[PDB]
Amino acid sequence: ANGCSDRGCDNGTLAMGWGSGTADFPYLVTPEQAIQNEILSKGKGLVSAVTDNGALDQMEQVASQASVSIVFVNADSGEGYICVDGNEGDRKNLTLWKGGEEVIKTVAANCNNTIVVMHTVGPVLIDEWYDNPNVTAIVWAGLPGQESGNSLVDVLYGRVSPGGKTPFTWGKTRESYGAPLLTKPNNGKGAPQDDFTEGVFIDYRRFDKYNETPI
Amino acid sequence: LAYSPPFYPSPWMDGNGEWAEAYRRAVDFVSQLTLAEKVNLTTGVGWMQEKCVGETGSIPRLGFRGLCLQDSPLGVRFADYVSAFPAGVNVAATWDKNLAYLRGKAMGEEHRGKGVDVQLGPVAGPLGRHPDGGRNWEGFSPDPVLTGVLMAETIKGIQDAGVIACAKHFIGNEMEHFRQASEAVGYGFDITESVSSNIDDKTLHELYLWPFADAVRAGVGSFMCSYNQVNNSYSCSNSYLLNKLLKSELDFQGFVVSDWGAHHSGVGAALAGLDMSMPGFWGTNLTIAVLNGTVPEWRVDDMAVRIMAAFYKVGRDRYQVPVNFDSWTRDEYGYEHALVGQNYVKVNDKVDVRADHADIIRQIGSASVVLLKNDGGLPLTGYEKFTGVFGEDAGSNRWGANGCSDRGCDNGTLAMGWGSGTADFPYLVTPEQAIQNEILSKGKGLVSAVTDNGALDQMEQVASQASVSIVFVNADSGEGYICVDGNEGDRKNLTLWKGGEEVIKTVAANCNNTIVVMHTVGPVLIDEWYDNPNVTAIVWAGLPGQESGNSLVDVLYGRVSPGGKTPFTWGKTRESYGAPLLTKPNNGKGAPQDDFTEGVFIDYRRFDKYNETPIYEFGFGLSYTTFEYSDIYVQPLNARPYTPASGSTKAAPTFPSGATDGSPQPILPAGGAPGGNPGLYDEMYRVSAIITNTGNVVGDEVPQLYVSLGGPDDPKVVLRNFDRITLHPGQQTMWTTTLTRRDISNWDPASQNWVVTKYPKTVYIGSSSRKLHLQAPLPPY
Amino acid sequence: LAYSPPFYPSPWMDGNGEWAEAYRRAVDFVSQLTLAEKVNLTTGVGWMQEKCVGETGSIPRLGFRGLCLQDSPLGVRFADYVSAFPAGVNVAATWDKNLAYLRGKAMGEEHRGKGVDVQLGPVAGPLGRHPDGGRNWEGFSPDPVLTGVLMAETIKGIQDAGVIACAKHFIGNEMEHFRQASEAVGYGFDITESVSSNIDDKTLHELYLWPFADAVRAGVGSFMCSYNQVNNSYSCSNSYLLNKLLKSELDFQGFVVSDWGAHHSGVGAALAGLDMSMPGFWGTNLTIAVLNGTVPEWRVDDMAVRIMAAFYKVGRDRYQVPVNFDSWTRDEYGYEHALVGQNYVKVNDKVDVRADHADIIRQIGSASVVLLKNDGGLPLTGYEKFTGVFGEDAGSNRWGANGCSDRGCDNGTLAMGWGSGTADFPYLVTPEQAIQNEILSKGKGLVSAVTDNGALDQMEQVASQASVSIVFVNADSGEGYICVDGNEGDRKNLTLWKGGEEVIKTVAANCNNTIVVMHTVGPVLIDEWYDNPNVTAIVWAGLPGQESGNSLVDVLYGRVSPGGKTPFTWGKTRESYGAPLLTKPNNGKGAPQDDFTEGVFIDYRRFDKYNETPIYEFGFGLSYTTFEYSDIYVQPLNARPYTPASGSTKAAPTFPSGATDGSPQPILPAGGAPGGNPGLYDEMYRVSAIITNTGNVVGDEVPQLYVSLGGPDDPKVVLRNFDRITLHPGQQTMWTTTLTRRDISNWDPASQNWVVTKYPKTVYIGSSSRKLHLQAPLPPY
Ligand SMILES: OC[C@H]1NC[C@H](O)[C@@H](O)[C@@H]1O
Ligand SMILES: OC[C@H]1NC[C@H](O)[C@@H](O)[C@@H]1O
Ligand SMILES: [Mg+2]
Ligand SMILES: [Mg+2]
Ligand SMILES: [Mg+2]
Ligand SMILES: [Mg+2]
Ligand SMILES: [Mg+2]
Repeated sequence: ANGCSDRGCDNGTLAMGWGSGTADFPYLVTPEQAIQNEILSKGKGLVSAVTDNGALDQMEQVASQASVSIVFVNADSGEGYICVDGNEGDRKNLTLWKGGEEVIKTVAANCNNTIVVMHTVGPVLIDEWYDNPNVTAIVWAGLPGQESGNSLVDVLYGRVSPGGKTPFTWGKTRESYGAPLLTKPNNGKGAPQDDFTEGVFIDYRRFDKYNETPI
Repeated sequence: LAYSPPFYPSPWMDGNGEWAEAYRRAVDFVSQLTLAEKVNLTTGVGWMQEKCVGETGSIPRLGFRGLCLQDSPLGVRFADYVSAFPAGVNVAATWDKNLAYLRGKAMGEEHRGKGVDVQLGPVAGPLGRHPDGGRNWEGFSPDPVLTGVLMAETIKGIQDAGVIACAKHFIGNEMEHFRQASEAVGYGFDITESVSSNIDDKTLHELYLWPFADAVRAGVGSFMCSYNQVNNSYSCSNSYLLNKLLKSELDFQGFVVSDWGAHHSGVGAALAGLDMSMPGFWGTNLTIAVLNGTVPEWRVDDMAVRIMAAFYKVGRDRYQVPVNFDSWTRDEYGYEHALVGQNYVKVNDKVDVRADHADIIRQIGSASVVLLKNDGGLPLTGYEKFTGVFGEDAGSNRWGANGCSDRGCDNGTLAMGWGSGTADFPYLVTPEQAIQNEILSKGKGLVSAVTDNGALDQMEQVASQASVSIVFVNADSGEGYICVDGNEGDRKNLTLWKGGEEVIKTVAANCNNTIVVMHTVGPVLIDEWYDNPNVTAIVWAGLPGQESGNSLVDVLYGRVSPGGKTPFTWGKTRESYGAPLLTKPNNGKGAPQDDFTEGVFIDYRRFDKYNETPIYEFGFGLSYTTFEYSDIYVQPLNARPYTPASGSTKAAPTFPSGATDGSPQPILPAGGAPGGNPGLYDEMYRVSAIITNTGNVVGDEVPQLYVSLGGPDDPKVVLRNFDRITLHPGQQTMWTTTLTRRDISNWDPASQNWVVTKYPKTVYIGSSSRKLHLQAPLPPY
Repeated sequence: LAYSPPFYPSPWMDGNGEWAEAYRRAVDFVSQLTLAEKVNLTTGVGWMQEKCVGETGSIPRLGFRGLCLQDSPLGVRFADYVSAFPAGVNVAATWDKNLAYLRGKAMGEEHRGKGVDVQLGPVAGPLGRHPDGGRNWEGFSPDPVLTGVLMAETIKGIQDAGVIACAKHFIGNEMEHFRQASEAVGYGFDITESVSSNIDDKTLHELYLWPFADAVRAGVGSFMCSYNQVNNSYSCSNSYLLNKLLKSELDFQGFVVSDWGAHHSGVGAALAGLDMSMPGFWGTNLTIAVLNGTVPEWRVDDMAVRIMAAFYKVGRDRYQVPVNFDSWTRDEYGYEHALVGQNYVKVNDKVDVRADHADIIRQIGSASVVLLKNDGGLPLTGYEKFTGVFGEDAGSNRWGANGCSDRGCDNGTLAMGWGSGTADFPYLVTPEQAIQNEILSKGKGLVSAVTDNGALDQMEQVASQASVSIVFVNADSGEGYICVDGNEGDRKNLTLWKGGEEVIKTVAANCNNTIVVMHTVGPVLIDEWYDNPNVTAIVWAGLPGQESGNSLVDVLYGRVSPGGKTPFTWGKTRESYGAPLLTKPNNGKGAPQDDFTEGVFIDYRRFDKYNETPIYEFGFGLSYTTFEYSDIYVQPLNARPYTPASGSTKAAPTFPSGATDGSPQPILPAGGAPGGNPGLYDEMYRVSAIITNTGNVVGDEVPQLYVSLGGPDDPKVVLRNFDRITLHPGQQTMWTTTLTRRDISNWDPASQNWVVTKYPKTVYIGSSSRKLHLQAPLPPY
């Protein structure tokens, strides 16, 4: 759980971003673990976890047999002194990491009761899959800390009704958000200038002003 | 070239004793059949042509469907909503007859619930000649008695549940190399024939054949003849093997089925003792050979009656339901060809047969853990401040528990070997999972799992902070048609997989309270770390099936005192075991020759003979309590003198010299009933000793009785009986068993019988093959 | 369902004209044989039983060994000390009859030197219906004329070298998906029969059959019938296909062999036109069928004499030497079973047959380069200050040039596709190697090679500093028994492999003089980068064989001006091509149905019909110089009127309704001679034009003659002729060809003959399918 210094990787379940804004896990309950504990303490149905986003064949064959498919995807970011996968602190895009989008599409193509769980540091572009009819539910779970799997299953299995609201907008495009990120110097060797030209119009204020409909 | 003499005619059933009812009904059935219908029972339908791994032809005129033959020895293969049981080697490590029986019953239940008629197991061949033999883990133990006893219990469990068991593989299939020429060609070898296991008559009787005798006497319905040759005759057309040893001496009443595509002499195989050809030409030729008198009618009558006797013996007439799953797809529906066009039919009903079988699987898991070392490491409490979990073998198969087909990989925790001897997991509880649950339900200390064997920096980091480090390592193997990491079924070495030894050393250098759990199919060379003072405990846990993690923690955290004993030897070197694997053909393009020159001296017998000291001897295991042995007592029973069997068989009924002879035949001196001349099972001595729990916790001991037969060529000791016994602190018990005539005899090739030699015999009772606490002479009479 | 009518009896040889001497000698030989000896010629000895990919039985009484049949279309497969030639698709890109011929001769020389009797090639099926068909690269072009001409030249080359050639696969094997049931099952599909290519009579005649007619007429000794069905009858037992189309209409005189395990109705296949069964179990069944009269004597006789006729036609009697290599091992010696014991025999002589064939392989490599774009990028000088080389496709196969079995991987530079259509490299010169050699022998500027497609930082690093950046990308495919990266033979998409597109974009972002080199088995979608202004040149180089890097740099550095033309279309989308690949069974468990509904409208014909603009049109390619077309002229030749063939065969000699009829048969009106009614090849018009090099360097131009047949359902244009012509600066030539009656005809199903329709025809001469510079009417007469 603490195998990457300052959490500077995206290995396994994402429960914390990277950099100084971190702490060590005393332990980390994964979704895999909590879901298996749930099943095996109740109906004791079948349960298998394919946790390699490259094993698409296995996902097809397990998903075809499933009453329900619970898909996990993430996107990470952190402090600028750490770079992961070409993300220099800031995110180089709003894609799901490690081919998460392909995981969703594969599973959804084989199971008409697919649940998508998103552990992301912020919004990702979901236009391509959110309206898939085979995706019967979608949750965002963020960075839940040490109890991730347990906190999640409490909701998924109905002990707690979900009552969170997204504290940022989910847009169709990166352009929807305006405010492009300055990634190349614009004042020679001197201080770059990030001009806050949009004023108070960030996030939903921007969407509202340009009458753009969020997802 | 070593030679297999002919033996004809192929003996017909007696249907005496426990087989009488079944024979009577088989006869009434076969009497009604055409020749074509009888032949159908003997003929497989074709590879993947129906639902089961093999099916016979049907008899629709009588509303009799073809038999369903399905793998495996540890579960229902190629099926959904089934359980994954511990491997046979785990069963051997329990030394527990009752558990073996109950595992059989539960497996039988699952097969029955799916519509299976024949479960293709259990396994006593391979026995375990080679520590690196790929399929040993499917069986039990290199020891013939341990294997034979648990084989028998397993069979009774399966058949009591209403399914035909199939003792396999008969015989001499002690390695995967060169088992089948086509397979060896796939590996770049140029041979046209399977290897020949060259086994002398004495060695056969006293080692490899022994557990099959137990199988026969346990009432097993079928046998499977092996892919390899024995003395340069393929098992499945080896008249000496099948007609003499199996069907005369051991008086087997059931049917012999071929291994799948096991080469045989077609119609000649039938005359040599084969009853059923799998998987499926033989149909037509058998019909023709009967019609022209090449095969006599009584032979085919006998083939059909054996098959149907097996069917009735286990109550298939009562317990049969439609085959409700498909081996070759998990789809619910599928197209099938019809007389006109096609139909779209139900092919999988997804019938859940698991019942409560997770309990017996957890229990056998716990009972099969062997405590090899404990200098104050175990048990744990669950209140440890910081628990470190280490090794890929702790973690998940990232492709899903069934993500490797036929389990043909070593991803995550190893709970099952590869090949036909498999079943799909309904789920898999990993050690990582079970250990975290244990901590988080108790003291809730720190716990971290580093499950990448390359992440050595992290293991140091974590181990150096841990109150306890629990390290997981494995070694895998399986059937020859699958190669993993250059292990062509057979293991290419006795090393821990994936740098496991490095994981152990790294962790132990950083944590002075290191616990090592080995999930191995067999022995590995541990000389370099077992004696590390920082390794405070070592367990072997084998291949535990679906409840691996849970079964383990029950032992590690002290709910169950470990009571398993190692069913094979842990030597210092590969050379210690002798019997090197033949991995290069030695007969040009012909059948390689694997000569069994060591005789009966495999595993512990070899170590004892050559005075090599094991790291951990056969039969060794520790407990969380202590036991004391006292007061051995030997009572001679004055059994009746042995009488060689004599007289005649009946004439062959209807419902190569001698092959068509249906006249009465002479009984062999060592035959005369299923399992051999009944005088062999006469009790000669009663032997007693007192076992006392001298420790502070309830625990199981496995007392062991060994015999020294006393000759220059005899092993110093051979196991002859054992039991598993629960004792409360301070409680004592008298362990009483008997030695049969067979138990104290040697095979005499000249007289073709078991003899009690004039060499003085000693009996020993102890806690392992080397810890022989008690002894007494066996006084002759 | 689509249906294939019966056509019986199976036509027997005429041995007229060019075949008379071969027929005479075959008769003399077959006259001497027993029936068993005749059947031996027709029967393969079994998979991997002897030395060659296939062998017939022998006739030792006359010292006649079994024939040796050996892959591949581009070299001697499974052999040492041989050359690896460029693939067929490269030959197609040359548009060079002469080069096609010389490649045939060289391959033929090599086969000959090894003792091969039959080279299993070349390929005109797959023709190329699907851009994603896995085996298209083994053939030539989706265009029937281009393929037919070069097919014929290749055949003449092989056979002129004293080896029998084999036109395959006949017919309709346009994809790998579902070609064989067992293979489909291996991929997890549930079917029991091969896909059926459903092709109407007109489409067959005007598209798929056409090149095969060319092969017949070129004197090809053998045909191989395909795995798939045609109109729901397997090619190898399809009487319409073999008896009617091949052996009557096209009057083929040679022998038909099956693809390896290509399914047929056993003895009924022989009646349907099959002559030879590979690889092998029908020998005794054919013998019996002849004895009981189900197969006439004249049929088995005709089978034997066709095989021997092919043998004598290419002069096997003069050129045969013992088979001096082994397909299944590189060992010098090996064991063989004998009447008793074994013989140790020589199995490989390591006969070096490469001669000087590296020269032609280099030359064809260079001639098959197609320059698709050039805005001042090429040629290079070798005096560039800094050359960057980018992409794994520039580098070495790290497992060795032959490190992937049957080239079944995409390691390093792609010079050959995968499957049976392969041969071993004696060496492989990579682009990395050749470019460094070029720089270091000339200007000795800087040069670096980043051959890891994941190393994007380094590519940016180096590309930023480069004078020129040379980027290498590939896309691979092959035979269906091999899957690479989810491509089950056929390509799962038309993307560049291993992120080639990202390499291109990364490099072009940092270097404004980026050259892209594509080694692809067929088209890929390049819409996103081809028009990038930083990409100053684009070349397709295909699968160049052993001299890849050398042949390439010869062009890039201006020693050879590129003159290749793309032999297929480069479209904007996959949908552009129509004819989507069937990758999902559509007839339940039965034969999938592949309907060729687009008719003759494949590749450029489709694009033309829908008025869709390709990125690069069929027949397009640039030069380092410019060419000018002028002054077309059409000369009517006033040919004799077309006469339907009439009269009757002779009766079948000896040495299903109609299947046993040996009586004189009527000649089909479109038959009469090998390749069709001779009147079909009468010259109708002579068409000529002046070509001039108007630039500053020597170059090759490929002028092309297209015809508009003028009907409402005719393609706007079809290729009818072409040549490759070297012109120095300011050099002119008169290019003159003739149009045959076939060239201006349509197939008429009602009359079963080629007809010249009344619609006005127009002839075009141009530099591509879309660059039709000159045109003229074809005056009716
Ligand atoms: O899968 C059927 C059969 N195949 C071959 C194996 O040797 C045998 O154990 C198994 O039962
Ligand atoms: O290798 C033999 C044979 N196998 C099957 C292929 O389709 C054919 O092209 C090849 O010649
Ligand atoms: Mg089926
Ligand atoms: Mg008997
Ligand atoms: Mg050979
Ligand atoms: Mg003719
Ligand atoms: Mg197709």
